[PDB]
Amino acid sequence: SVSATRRISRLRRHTRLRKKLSGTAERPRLVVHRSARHIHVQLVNDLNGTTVAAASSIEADVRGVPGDKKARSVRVGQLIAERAKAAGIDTVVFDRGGYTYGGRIAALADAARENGLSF
Amino acid sequence: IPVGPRLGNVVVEVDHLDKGYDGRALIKDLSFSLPRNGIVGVIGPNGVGKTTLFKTIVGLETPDSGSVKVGETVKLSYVDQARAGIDPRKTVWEVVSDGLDYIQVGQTEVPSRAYVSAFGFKGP
Amino acid sequence: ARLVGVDLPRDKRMEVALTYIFGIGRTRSNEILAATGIDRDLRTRDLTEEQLIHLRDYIEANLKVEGDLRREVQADIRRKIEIGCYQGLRHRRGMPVRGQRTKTNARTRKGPKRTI
Amino acid sequence: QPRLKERYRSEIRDALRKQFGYGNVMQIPTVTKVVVNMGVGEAARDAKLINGAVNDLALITGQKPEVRRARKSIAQFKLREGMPVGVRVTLRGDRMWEFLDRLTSIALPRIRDFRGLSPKQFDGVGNYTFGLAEQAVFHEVDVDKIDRVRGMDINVVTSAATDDEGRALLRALGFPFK
Amino acid sequence: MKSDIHPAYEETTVVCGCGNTFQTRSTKPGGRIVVEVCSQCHPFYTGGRVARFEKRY
RNA sequence: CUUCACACAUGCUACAAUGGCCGGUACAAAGGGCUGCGAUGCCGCGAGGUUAAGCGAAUCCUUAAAAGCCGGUCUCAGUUCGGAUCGGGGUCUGCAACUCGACCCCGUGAAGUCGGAGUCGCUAGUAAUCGCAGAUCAGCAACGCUGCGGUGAAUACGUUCC
RNA sequence: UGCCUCCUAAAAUGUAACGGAGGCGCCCAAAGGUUCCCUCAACCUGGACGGCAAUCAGGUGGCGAGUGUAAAUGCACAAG
Ligand SMILES: Nc1ncnc2c1ncn2[C@@H]1O[C@H](COP(=O)(O)OP(=O)(O)O)[C@@H](O)[C@H]1O
Ligand SMILES: [Mg+2]
Ligand SMILES: [Mg+2]
Ligand SMILES: [Mg+2]
Ligand SMILES: [Mg+2]
Ligand SMILES: [Mg+2]
Ligand SMILES: [Mg+2]
Ligand SMILES: [Mg+2]
Ligand SMILES: [Mg+2]
Ligand SMILES: [Mg+2]
Ligand SMILES: [Mg+2]
Ligand SMILES: [Mg+2]
Ligand SMILES: [Mg+2]
Ligand SMILES: [Mg+2]
Ligand SMILES: [Zn+2]
Repeated sequence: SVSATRRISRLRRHTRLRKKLSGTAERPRLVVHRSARHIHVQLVNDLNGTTVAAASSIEADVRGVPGDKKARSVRVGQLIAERAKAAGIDTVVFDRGGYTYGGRIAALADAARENGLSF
Repeated sequence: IPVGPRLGNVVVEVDHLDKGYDGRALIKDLSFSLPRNGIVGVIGPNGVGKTTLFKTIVGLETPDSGSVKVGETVKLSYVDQARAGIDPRKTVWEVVSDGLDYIQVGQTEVPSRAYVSAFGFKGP
Repeated sequence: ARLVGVDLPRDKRMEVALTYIFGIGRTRSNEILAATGIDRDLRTRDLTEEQLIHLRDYIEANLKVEGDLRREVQADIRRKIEIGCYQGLRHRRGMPVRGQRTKTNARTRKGPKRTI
Repeated sequence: QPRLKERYRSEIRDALRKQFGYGNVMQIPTVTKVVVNMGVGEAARDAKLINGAVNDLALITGQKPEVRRARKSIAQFKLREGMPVGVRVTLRGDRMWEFLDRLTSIALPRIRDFRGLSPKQFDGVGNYTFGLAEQAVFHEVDVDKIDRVRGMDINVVTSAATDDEGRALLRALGFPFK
Repeated sequence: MKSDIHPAYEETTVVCGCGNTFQTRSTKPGGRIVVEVCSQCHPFYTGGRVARFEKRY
């Protein structure tokens, strides 16, 4: 199989970078989840497991943005940047999610550094 | 020197060879044939056309007029004046070999470090 | 030029070049070059693709060449051994079959000298 | 658009729903890769496979191969670890369909005294593997500009679950069996 | 790595002595690969001692 | 009496270009022949099969001598050298060819690239090479032996040495 | 005869004998630093030369492989 290979291989890449990157209450952790159609993102606070802010491409604001999938990654990257600042967050650590930094995720990350977050 | 296979009655035949690079002509109308079981010496001053005579025989040049003819039996071995095969930033072992243990020296397999230590390069 | 799976050697006269096929010698190669009109004194480098079709089918209708000839020679030897005839016992031991002399010769069915 | 690929999804793809009773079109088998390697064991001596075993599989299959190294040392085979002993090329996608056409149409009946391929060479899941003779059959290499002759062996890897499910697939593509 | 290390692989026309011909993509220069036997003009793609005593007598 | 882990001896054919093969064309001597020698004619790729002229033979048959000569091709190769071994299909003689015959046709194409210590023959129509015939004999293991002619050399200072 | 690991050593540490077994007087310019990526051995089935075992392909396999070097403690999250 290849669909069962890809889940096991990316949650092993996700555990490898998780040993050294955890994220706390004053510096939360921006966790991306990249599918073929959308991307989801949330700030997780790994001391009691509590998401403080979240944004996704499946809601109505990101769905009506013209262009490719990188431009919808920029739009969801601007949403969780302006939702982190409504909860008192201005510095986070960036969780790759097991993926490769580049493409849609680096377009999410660079669109969140322009709008306030300082990673 | 390792011995090779059986050598025929026709070793190298040269019939009316002409060779040059420019208006200066080096070899002009030469006819000879290399014998079987002998030592042949090539004599001449510098810059006169002796390494070009080998490089038409080994197949790295092209004659102007006339042909070079070898024969079906001859396996050719060619040491060179310029030492072009040996590269400086590679050790004396792994130029003879290529990281391999055993090499071919003509239908036999001697070990490579046993081969270079037969050429004086012994130990470290 | 491949003819039946034999890959004829270049610069060789067609009288003799066809004899490198396992199954054709000098007399049978004289009738390959008779029923197809190709002359005897022609080199094999000048062999036309229109010519080579004419003698890749006269052989397959009238001759017996590689593969299905060499599997007839080794099968007739195979017939003699398990039926237990005299030549079959004589093939299993490497001694000559056609009533030859085995006292001072037959160094072809046998090897070189063993020298006890 | 290669002709063997379009012939696959025109009548081969539909015929396997009749010979085997599948309930879904995703279950229909499909060849996924064709792996070719020389396996040059006479490279632990003489170190000459770059000129001879790489320049020919590049011409046969289309892309340059990978040199494979030995995993463990064997004293009886005159071999080390990390020594070049094998040369592999993997064919995917549209160059797979062009190689499987060019193998079965014009190549494979150039084997000297050819009589077929055996249909018992499945591994148990549906993956066929045969072997060839030398640097003959493929026209893209020539017999005059080469070193010593050397053969290969060719895997064909399908998505079929069992043996005869892959036998019916390769009979339709054009492998001669007996 | 799928750039200027792989050899030339361009479209190619193959003809046979029988008359069958088709078009694929190969490495032969000029697109002029010419066969003398193909998948339709080859055999296998299209097809005792007692009896010899009677033939003698 | 013909066996075969081996060993010696006498020969034959070779290892090629002073040669191989293909086509054309000259020149012998001595012998043998009625339970035979088969001219000619036809049949067979060939061994041979059949018909039958002539002849106890300076008559008829054996009888095409081969090297040689002229021309063509092969171009130094384990080969268009070499023809061993083996597979198939045949002819002949003979009650009968398995052990164990010769010959023919096709296919197969082994060793061998001039031979270690040693050793052999030959002084002229000789050696070296090429054929042909006879005796025994139904046939034949005829490359042996006894003969026959063709082409045809090189050296002999000398008696120191074996 | 100094150093390093185990057992003796009696479930912290330490503990003698001319008690029981073994290593060291180096090696590596990458076998260091960092960033990313991968899972091994063995067994079974299929495959030109190719054999028990070279390279290929597919199943099975949670540590039995591996660690420059002795042993113990570690290491599959890998320190492989
Ligand atoms: N590639 C080249 N192009 C032009 N001239 C050349 C080249 N190589 C050599 N030559 C000339 O050939 C002449 C003879 O060289 P040669 O005598 O063969 O060298 P060697 O002395 O090594 O034998 C030299 O004078 C040189 O100038
Ligand atoms: Mg010089
Ligand atoms: Mg006797
Ligand atoms: Mg001959
Ligand atoms: Mg006639
Ligand atoms: Mg002549
Ligand atoms: Mg030999
Ligand atoms: Mg010779
Ligand atoms: Mg006298
Ligand atoms: Mg007689
Ligand atoms: Mg304690
Ligand atoms: Mg205690
Ligand atoms: Mg490093
Ligand atoms: Mg590591
Ligand atoms: Zn055809």
